[PDB]
Amino acid sequence: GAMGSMERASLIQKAKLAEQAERYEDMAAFMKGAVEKGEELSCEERNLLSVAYKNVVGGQRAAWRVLSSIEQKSNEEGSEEKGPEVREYREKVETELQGVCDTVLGLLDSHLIKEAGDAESRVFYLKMKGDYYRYLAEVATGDDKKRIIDSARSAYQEAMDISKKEMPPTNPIRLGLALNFSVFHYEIANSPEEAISLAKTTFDEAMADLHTLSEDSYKDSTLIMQLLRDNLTLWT
Amino acid sequence: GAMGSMERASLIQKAKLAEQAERYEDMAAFMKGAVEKGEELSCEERNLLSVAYKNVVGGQRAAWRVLSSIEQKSNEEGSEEKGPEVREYREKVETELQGVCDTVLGLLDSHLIKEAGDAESRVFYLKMKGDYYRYLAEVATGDDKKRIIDSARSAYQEAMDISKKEMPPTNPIRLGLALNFSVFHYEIANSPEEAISLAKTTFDEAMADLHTLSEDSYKDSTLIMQLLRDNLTLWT
Amino acid sequence: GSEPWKQ
Amino acid sequence: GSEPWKQ
Ligand SMILES: [Ca+2]
Ligand SMILES: [Ca+2]
Ligand SMILES: [Ca+2]
Ligand SMILES: [Ca+2]
Ligand SMILES: [Cl-]
Ligand SMILES: [Cl-]
Ligand SMILES: [Mg+2]
Ligand SMILES: [Mg+2]
Repeated sequence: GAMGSMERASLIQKAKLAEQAERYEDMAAFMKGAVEKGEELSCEERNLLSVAYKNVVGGQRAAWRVLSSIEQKSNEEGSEEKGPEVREYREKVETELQGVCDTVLGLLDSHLIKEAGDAESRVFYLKMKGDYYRYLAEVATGDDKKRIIDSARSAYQEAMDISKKEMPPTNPIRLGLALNFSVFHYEIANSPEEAISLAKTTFDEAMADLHTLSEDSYKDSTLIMQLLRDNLTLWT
Repeated sequence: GAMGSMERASLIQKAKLAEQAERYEDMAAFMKGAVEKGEELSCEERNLLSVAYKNVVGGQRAAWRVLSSIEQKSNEEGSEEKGPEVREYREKVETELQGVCDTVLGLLDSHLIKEAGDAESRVFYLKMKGDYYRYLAEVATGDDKKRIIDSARSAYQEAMDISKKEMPPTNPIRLGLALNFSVFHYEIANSPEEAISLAKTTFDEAMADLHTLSEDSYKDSTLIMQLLRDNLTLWT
Repeated sequence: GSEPWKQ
Repeated sequence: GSEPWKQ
């Protein structure tokens, strides 16, 4: 690995610089190098790993959606034939997106999840696993689509089960997990009622627990609660 | 070259898709492949080449400025020593930026400029040469800094000489050239008075020629004139 | 619509 | 401050 010669602490430091410079591909490469040192990640380090890959794959997803739409229009009734180029380039971006998702899933499987014993780390990594399988599901069209969807669902479900036992309903990781699982239900699993019920219930149980929080924790939790509410407003 | 097997027209088509998807590195690679087919570029194709590389290098410049500033602060009086990592990462981004500039300059030298005979193409490419040497000058600190600055100045000057003979004062290429050469004077050559005089005069000569233009050309020219005015307001 | 990419 | 990157 091209980061094998760099100190773990230097990789972390450079990931933070890359974030400041909005160099998310560099940031992801630095954090991959840090993971591959083999030590567990602290809370801050888990969040740097996630920021980096969410931004990389997020940009790929946006590009893929632009291209897939152009491709869809090209296949409408009165559309002039323009050759293979739109499909080819959509496939290029798709393959690059799948490759990044596979890279993240590979770090989780070797060996982040198996060493994660505390609820905060284990839920975080299972949520990551659900998210990157969800991104694979967004572009899947073949014979493994069902298995990709079930891999996302299974990861999210295991994370939900742990989070409900071990975290308060206002914990930001738990809230973000519920938010993303609700998006999975709505956008991937063709289950809008499940998405709505999960969001509603998550929001209401968090509301009832806000009284226990400091001002700073209240701000963190209510920010994610607002996203649940925004989706409920869109979906109902 | 990895684009050697792709049709010229397909590279152009994919560059346009990449632009729509905001995939500027892909766009630049497609346009480099198109240039390397060896045919001259049309006006539209020259502009695609420029969009692609301006966005790639522009992002590198923004990142470099973030990092260079952090590095400058680290060298202030009360600053704690943090090791070589900020310099290393700034140098990494710098080297990547220089590499892209060298790539563009290489396309211009082999063989875009030598085949460009019409004023619109020749001025366009000489302006490009000035711009990418200007970007090299922004990061230069060593024994060739003076030669890099003079290479930028010389390219801009040759473009100016042709543009003044062969184009009207409202031509958008001529206006953008004068704008960028004025920025060169102000930011690179330590010549703010020259920058101000060039901008002022360019603006006034364009104003006097607007009466000759159609509505659409008037919109194109006045957009760039406003940028000259914005700089004059900042500089005076 | 999904979790913020940064805390 | 410099030319727009796109026409
Ligand atoms: Ca990046
Ligand atoms: Ca452990
Ligand atoms: Ca890009
Ligand atoms: Ca020619
Ligand atoms: Cl392609
Ligand atoms: Cl580095
Ligand atoms: Mg607990
Ligand atoms: Mg003429």
